[PDB]
Amino acid sequence: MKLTPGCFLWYLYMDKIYCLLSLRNVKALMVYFHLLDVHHRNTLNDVLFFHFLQHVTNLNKSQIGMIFDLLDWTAVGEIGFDQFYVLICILLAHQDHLEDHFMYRHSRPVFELLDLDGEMNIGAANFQNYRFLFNIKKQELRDLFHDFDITGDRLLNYKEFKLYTIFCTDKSID
Amino acid sequence: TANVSVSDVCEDFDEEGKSVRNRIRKYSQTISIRDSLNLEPEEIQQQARRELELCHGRSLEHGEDHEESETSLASSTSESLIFSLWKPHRTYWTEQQNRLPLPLMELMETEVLDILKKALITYRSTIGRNHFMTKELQGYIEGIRKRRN
Amino acid sequence: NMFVGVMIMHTEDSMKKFERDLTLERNLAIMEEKQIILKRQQEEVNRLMNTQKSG
Repeated sequence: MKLTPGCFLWYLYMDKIYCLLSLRNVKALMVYFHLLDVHHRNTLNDVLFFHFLQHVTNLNKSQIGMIFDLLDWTAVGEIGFDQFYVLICILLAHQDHLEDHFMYRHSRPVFELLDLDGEMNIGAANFQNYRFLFNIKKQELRDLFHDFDITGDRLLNYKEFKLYTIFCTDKSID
Repeated sequence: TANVSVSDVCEDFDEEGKSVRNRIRKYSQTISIRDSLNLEPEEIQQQARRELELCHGRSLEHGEDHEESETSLASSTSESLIFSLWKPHRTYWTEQQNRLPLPLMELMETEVLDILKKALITYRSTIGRNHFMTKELQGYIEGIRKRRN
Repeated sequence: NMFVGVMIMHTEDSMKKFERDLTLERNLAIMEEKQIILKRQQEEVNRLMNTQKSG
């Protein structure tokens, strides 16, 4: 198999969601994960992930720890290879201008990435974590939160999040 | 020592349909002419970039792929990445032409296998979460992996 | 007790209408901004269609 059928389907979905499918990007991510995973136990420690982030993205230690906490939903103290691949695809050279629109497209559900609580509601902490991961002004984030809070309860629904994402994508396309 | 087959790295990998061997021969001839004329490295790089752009700068009526390649080569980062990818592949093909396989490749493979085994033994067993030797070994392994990648 | 009750509910009914009017003004601004956004989107779509037709 071409590195399992599920990863092939994920790569096909990424190609159907991106203009450029690159060359052996998933293979490069798997090689980097294998280099990071010393024990080859399909998992990596927080120190190895922090070192990889500092060597590749040169991120801060607190931001790397927050990203590791958000990605590792199992809370077992380790980051899986699939989680590392998902995080690497989420980054996707975020310094590029088109990477902002790619993150606006996000993923197939594009709701649970920001929603760390998982109760179909994004709080202020989730928005702060998103602003830490993706660079955005605090005033702009507050204006976006005010625009998304139609009811005023400081809660974002899945349908409301999809509508906001569609509006942002339509505005960026034109 | 790329240790790759000549029929694999010179199998017309370019999507434009141009032959890799002819482009490699043209690059070698240009490099020989520049070395005879004692050209600077920056001038040699500019000449190689111009030759690679002219390779994709064929008749635009014969397919829009050439036009797309010429547009991509007009940028800075994308053109530099494409030139870096073409130069390593051309160098690997040139090395594999005469005779690439030789010793010390098995030594490198044995070193990589020993490093992987030592890293697995270090990461599998960790009696001390606040120890200094195991953490230093893990940091050295991470740095070596970052440098290799 | 008549004094405290009279002033309590007079103040309550005075502030209720003021807060309702303030929220009505905020809502009117919100719908005006949404209408501006909709008009801008319609103008952009019409301009894109015109450029596609003339191109």
